Amino acid sequence: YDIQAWKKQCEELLNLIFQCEDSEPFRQPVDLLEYPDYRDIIDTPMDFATVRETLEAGNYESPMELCKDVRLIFSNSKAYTPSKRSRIYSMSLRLSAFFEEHISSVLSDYKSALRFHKR
Ligand SMILES: c1ccc(Cn2ccnc2)cc1
Repeated sequence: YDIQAWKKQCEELLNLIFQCEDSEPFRQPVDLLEYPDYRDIIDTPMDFATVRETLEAGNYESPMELCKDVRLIFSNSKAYTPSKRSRIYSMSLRLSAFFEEHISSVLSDYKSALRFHKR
């Protein structure tokens, strides 16, 4: 029933993601010199360094808001890929499965703690 516990749980999960080789393409914003038409296709760029800085600034109120930005990293990968078989897209699908496996208990514990506070 700790309403604040999600923040350190999300810091530790970001640490595991940065250590994962599959996160390499997603650790910084997409480079617009490497991909000159990027912003014609992607309206809201997102990356793991931006999510980590947003958390450390105190600019997420819940783990649901963090989860929405991490899912945007993966939906941007799917929208930019030329093929469902591409290397960077295949890295995003494995990292998405790993993220979803670990975030479900963070979300459940937070929502349970808020229900207990309002009982
Ligand atoms: C597939 C999916 C996405 C991209 C763009 N991009 C490059 C690095 N991280 C994302 C390239 C190919």
